Amino acid sequence: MRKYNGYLIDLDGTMYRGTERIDAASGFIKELNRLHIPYLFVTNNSTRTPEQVADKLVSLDIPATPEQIFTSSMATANYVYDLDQNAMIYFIGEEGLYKALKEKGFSFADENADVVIVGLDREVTYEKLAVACLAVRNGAKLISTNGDLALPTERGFMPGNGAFTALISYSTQVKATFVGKPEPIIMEQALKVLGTNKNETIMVGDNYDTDILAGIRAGLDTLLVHTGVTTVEKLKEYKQQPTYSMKSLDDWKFL
Repeated sequence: MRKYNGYLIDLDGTMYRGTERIDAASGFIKELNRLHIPYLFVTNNSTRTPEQVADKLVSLDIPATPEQIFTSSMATANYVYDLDQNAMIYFIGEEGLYKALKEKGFSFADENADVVIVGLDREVTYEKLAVACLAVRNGAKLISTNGDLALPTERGFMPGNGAFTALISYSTQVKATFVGKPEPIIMEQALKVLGTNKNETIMVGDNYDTDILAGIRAGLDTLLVHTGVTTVEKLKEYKQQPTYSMKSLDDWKFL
């Protein structure tokens, strides 16, 4: 009789920034667990494995298993697989995306690949990018895991996944299909894994532009936390608003 019987919890934005927010997330997730409400965590992150992420969450007293961690690289693999499980894949990426593809049993190829998947690779090279371009010009579909142009690090803002996709897209004059937030594809793929119905599922996050917009676009109800007077006002000016806006996870009632 709950309106919401499945929860997609965002891992990104500033959801877990500082001790108060961590404790709020711990209390919230533990309550979901107590009520036996299924949930999945969703992230664009491509530098950590499901196992690493779950291990970190548990260390923060936020209950999670590796199977509850769902990334944009997993969504990408899964989406492609359902469309053609016999496609030969060329990818640019790291262990996370490689693992997601491995799990789907793909065959891999270079210049005659059927699908080119672009993810972040912090050891990318001219030749790796060139093979992507040649495969696209040989008719490969062009898919990008995420769209981020820059990535904040210790050193500053480094080149992001989306910047590499722009290079390939410009060179080849082919537009990419993007999977990760703020696109809806990641959220449809997450719904598949979570198993609940779209109209009985809610996405919870605290960033609108990148994160909650994905849920909105995917046709899910959304809870945006960590809002204030000014941000609520601002979103009322946009085409789409979150379903609910609150100060804290502590304020959510399990409707």
